[PDB]
Amino acid sequence: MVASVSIQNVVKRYDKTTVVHGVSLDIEPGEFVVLVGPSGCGKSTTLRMVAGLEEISGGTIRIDGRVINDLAPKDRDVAMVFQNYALYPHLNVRDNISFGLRLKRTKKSVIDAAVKTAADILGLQPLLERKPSDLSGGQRQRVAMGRAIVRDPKVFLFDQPLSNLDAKLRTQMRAEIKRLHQRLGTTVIYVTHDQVEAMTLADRIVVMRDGLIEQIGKPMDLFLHPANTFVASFIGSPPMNLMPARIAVDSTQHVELNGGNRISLLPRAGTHLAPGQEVVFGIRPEDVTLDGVEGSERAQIKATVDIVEPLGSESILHATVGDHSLVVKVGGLNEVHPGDPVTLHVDLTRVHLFDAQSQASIY
Amino acid sequence: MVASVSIQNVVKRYDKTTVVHGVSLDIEPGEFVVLVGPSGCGKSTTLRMVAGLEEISGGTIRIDGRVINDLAPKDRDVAMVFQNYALYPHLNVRDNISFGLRLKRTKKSVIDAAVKTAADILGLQPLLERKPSDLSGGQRQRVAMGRAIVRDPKVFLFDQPLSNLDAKLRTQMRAEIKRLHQRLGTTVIYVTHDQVEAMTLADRIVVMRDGLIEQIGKPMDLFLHPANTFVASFIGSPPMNLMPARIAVDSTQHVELNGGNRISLLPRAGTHLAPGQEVVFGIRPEDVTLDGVEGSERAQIKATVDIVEPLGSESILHATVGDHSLVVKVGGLNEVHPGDPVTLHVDLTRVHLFDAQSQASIY
Amino acid sequence: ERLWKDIKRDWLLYAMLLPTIIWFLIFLYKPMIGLQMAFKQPWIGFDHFVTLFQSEQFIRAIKNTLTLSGLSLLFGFPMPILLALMINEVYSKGYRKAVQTIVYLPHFISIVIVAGLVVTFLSPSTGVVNNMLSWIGLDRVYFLTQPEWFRPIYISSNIWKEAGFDSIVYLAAIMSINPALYESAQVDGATRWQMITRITLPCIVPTIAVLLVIRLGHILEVGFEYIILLYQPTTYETADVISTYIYRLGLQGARYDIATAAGIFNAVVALVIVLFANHMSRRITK
Amino acid sequence: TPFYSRSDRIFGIVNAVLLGIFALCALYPIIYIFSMSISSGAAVTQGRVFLLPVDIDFSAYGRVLHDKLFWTSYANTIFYTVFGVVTSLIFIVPGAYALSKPRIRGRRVFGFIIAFTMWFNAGMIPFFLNMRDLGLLDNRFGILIGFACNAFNIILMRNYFESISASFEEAARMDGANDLQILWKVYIPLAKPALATITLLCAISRWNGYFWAMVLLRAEEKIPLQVYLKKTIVDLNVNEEFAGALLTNSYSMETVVGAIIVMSIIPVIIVYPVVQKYFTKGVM
Repeated sequence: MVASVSIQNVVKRYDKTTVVHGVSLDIEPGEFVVLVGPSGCGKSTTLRMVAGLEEISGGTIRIDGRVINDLAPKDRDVAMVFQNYALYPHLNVRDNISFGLRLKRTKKSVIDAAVKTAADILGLQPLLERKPSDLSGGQRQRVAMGRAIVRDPKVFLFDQPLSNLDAKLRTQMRAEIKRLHQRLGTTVIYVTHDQVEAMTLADRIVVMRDGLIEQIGKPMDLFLHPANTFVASFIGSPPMNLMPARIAVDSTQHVELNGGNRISLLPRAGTHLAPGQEVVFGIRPEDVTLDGVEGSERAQIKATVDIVEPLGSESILHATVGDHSLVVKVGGLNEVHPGDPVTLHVDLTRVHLFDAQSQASIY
Repeated sequence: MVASVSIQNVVKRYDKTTVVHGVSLDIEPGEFVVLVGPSGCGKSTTLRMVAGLEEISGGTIRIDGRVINDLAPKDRDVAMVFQNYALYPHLNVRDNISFGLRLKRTKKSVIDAAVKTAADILGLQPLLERKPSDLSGGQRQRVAMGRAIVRDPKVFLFDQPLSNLDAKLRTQMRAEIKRLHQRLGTTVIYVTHDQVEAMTLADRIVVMRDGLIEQIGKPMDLFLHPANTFVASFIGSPPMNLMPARIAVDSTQHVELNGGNRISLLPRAGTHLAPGQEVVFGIRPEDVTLDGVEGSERAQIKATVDIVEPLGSESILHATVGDHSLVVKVGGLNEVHPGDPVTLHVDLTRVHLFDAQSQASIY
Repeated sequence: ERLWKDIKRDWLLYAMLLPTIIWFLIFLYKPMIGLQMAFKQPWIGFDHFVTLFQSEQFIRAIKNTLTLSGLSLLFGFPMPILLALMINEVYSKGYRKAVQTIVYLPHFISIVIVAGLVVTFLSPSTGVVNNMLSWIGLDRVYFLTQPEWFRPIYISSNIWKEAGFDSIVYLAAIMSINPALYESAQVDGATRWQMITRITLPCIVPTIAVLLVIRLGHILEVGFEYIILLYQPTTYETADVISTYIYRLGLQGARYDIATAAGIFNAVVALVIVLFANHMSRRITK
Repeated sequence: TPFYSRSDRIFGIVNAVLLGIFALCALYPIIYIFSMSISSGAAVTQGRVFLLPVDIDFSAYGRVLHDKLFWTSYANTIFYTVFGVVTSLIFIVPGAYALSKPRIRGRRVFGFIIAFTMWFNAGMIPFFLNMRDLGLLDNRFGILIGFACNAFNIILMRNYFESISASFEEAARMDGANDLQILWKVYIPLAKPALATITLLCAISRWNGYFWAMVLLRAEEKIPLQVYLKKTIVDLNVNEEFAGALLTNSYSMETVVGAIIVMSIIPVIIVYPVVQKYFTKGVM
């Protein structure tokens, strides 16, 4: 019902190809945890291993006290919502949801109370007798969820559920999912290639590049304090500004980059930066402003504007410093006539530094 | 080269099915204009009619002084970038770009000079002898663009060019396109189902629902002053809050909605709205803040929180008033522990009102 | 180990595969055992090979075999491709549909009926063909007796029957090309003949290559059931083909060993010519 | 779509005409014998027809209608087609389903076994001999089980299975459904298009099948049409009975032949629309 799943040194091997390298994760009961990363990573492979659709080549994983490694998907007390339309197009909606349960138990199982709930949950009163052939992709994915929640498992499994859905739909289902977990509360593990769905839904986020596991933590931890330049570049609405820089004259005070520009640094304890150290200077577009309303003095950089893309009440500014360009998100709808120089003001507290070799979070 | 295209009462008819309803548009020379709307609209059909890939069932369209209605695509002085990979997978990249010009040949020097330019623009020099079979979708679409710009037409035609590309790629190409128009400057008409690309790239935006033409204007005009509830709901990063409301006691002063809430209104002369009039009250999520607008002089909306989705340094708040819910974008994270009541503060200047029958912009 | 673990999982799925495997073993691979018939009976053998090597009736059959194989490749194979192109260029919708139903239909007409259609059409003083010649004063010809007319009568009847149904594949291939390739070419001002040469055909080449190595696979057995029906004593010289020669001796003549051996010579070369086919195909064409 | 250039418009017209000409050539023999079958013996015997029926009299059909072997042999093909297909389906459809899922050890070698039969065959005689000592000669079931599995029809069926996302099977397994019950409940109604192209190719193969039928069969009552059709339609040597019937009737040999092949191809002309109706439903 509400259960904890522990994953210990789980590794999957195809031919010689050690796909996942012994990722270990412990999941609290009732917790919403999201696997997220680029493609060709074991995000799905991990999920599938939990479900039992793929064999465990090493390590152990268990739900509560039950070790499910040699178990069967039917007996694993799990339910899965697949990426592409796991509903059978011939059966009616009512029959599709109830499918797993009509294999065995009828007459004393009642089934009507359970379907009533799930019907009430996604709100499919008019759709009970309908067919997948005349349903929307979102409705198809909704009833697909009904299939899972009618099973009443210990763990919910999601493999890129909204991926095939349109953008307009993604924002609706995403609200509905978070809302659903508040209503129900069953333990759930969630897989996405989309950073957005991770930041929103998850209690904890775990990011995985190329079979390994990059970091774990609350949404704001990964956002505020990324482990490396990858975690830094992945999350956030625009990408964080990753350009190379150096140290030179002094260490804990000044940091200079290619644009013949120099930035004073906040002391931060536990820093230990080396003078002259090769480094990349990260900053977020929201943490960069124009000429400066307030300020000022030693907190900024000088640049020449490449382009400005008006979006909303906000606007996307592309400005060029050195051989590299940085992107700043400016608030408003004013005038940024491309080609002239401009002064940008960096927030000193939100700056991030990463070593060039040891790609990890120095500052 | 730099030319003006005028479209006058152009209408396309399939069987009896009058797809486009006599849309009329005049395009300035060197202007970037974007067609945008939902699916199943004549956005593409209009574009295709310009190209000459589809017949004109009525009305006339002309480039400069040339009436192209009965003309041929070859002689129309136009070039088109299609949605799906218009490049031939057998020919090499160099041969694909130069393809149109080797139809009549006429020299291997003349075509050789032209590709040099286009290659330099998009950085297609190292990829010259490569093949579409080993290229990225963005690179494929890049060389596809090279094909167009090597023709040196009077008008550029784009049919959902970035639609099949991934999100990460869309933001890169979108910058490159705007940047390209600054470099070159040829007249261009652009088609998208994505609101974002419209707001960014376009000098003027023309929105089309179901064959008709909904509105024309600069990006900020459609954003600040939508013609109807559709234009209002379409553009903007989140959707604008469209819930129903009324007038009652007095007119130009107060407006009340279903949440047992009442909003004082700014006078805005030339409005002349009637008391009791059925209306829908629009507001943008960025134009709504929390209780931190200090004590609420005008007696703002009251609400109860549904869910809160943390995104970036910003957060998406779902709050529930009456039978309907409104979405406000708050900068922060804070304590918004869902289920408790909350006070939201509406910006009075940015409010929008639309009649229930005449779906258009009253306020 | 691994194996035993899956075999329990897939047992039901592993079940289905067996009867199909049983069948192929029994009706296909088990007769392959009978290939030892190269020794009449008590073994040998390899001699009747040199006897099959020397025959004036045989050596012409193989001489006729690869001969017929040439014309079939020349006229027969490219025609459905042609038909495919000719259909693809047809506007007017249903008119094209009408052509397709008409042209495809003869495929469903039985080969023995086709043969009958030939003998009743080409019969002297009776057959409509000869009659139409007498109308314009071409006199009359007895077609089935003349060795001169045998092959032209065959390949023309074959393309009547099968060239339409074979055109479906090529037609279906050129329908899979995204219009963007054509539309962008029309924008550059390509012409219908320019298109089919520079894009349509090149795009369809992987299809025509695959179908060719299949066509070459059966290239020695071409026209078996047709020939065996219609070939007269006078046309025995030109009409007789290895496959026929094999039949006559194997079943009719009841000589097994020398046939089965002559069967090998036909089977190996066929297996040879498809290998030389597949190589040059995959290699040069993708 | 958009018309225009002369280098097209002219080309486009001469294409439709040439294709039209070819189309008429292809439809010509079919309307001929249809008319010739209806015509009168005396008419066909010299100058007439060429397109339309002439002296009618409808007498040739009466002969074949009272021919027992004709109707006997017709029945045999209907038997052979119906049961022959089903025997093929039962041997192929599940067989390919197994061949589709690449969790099978034999997937490599079993595929080779089947597919190898394509490009190399034991030959004519060894097949016949194996038919002999299997006791399947002159036996209907021998014809049915004799030709059921084709390599082509298998790998085509496995490809369509493989083409289907495994998520259906996976979802079924998560719900507890195991193998064969997955095949029948979901994968088969999903496979209807592949099912079509197969049951069709096997059908026509049985209906128009001639050689191995007339070779493996002896008893005339087991003969499947086209075998019996061979005798009357091509060989064209007949009993004195039919010769005696020629003068007392006024139909001809040719007119009878015409009527026979007409009655022979009607069910074929019948399934063809069924065939056509079948493939363009959007099938993957």
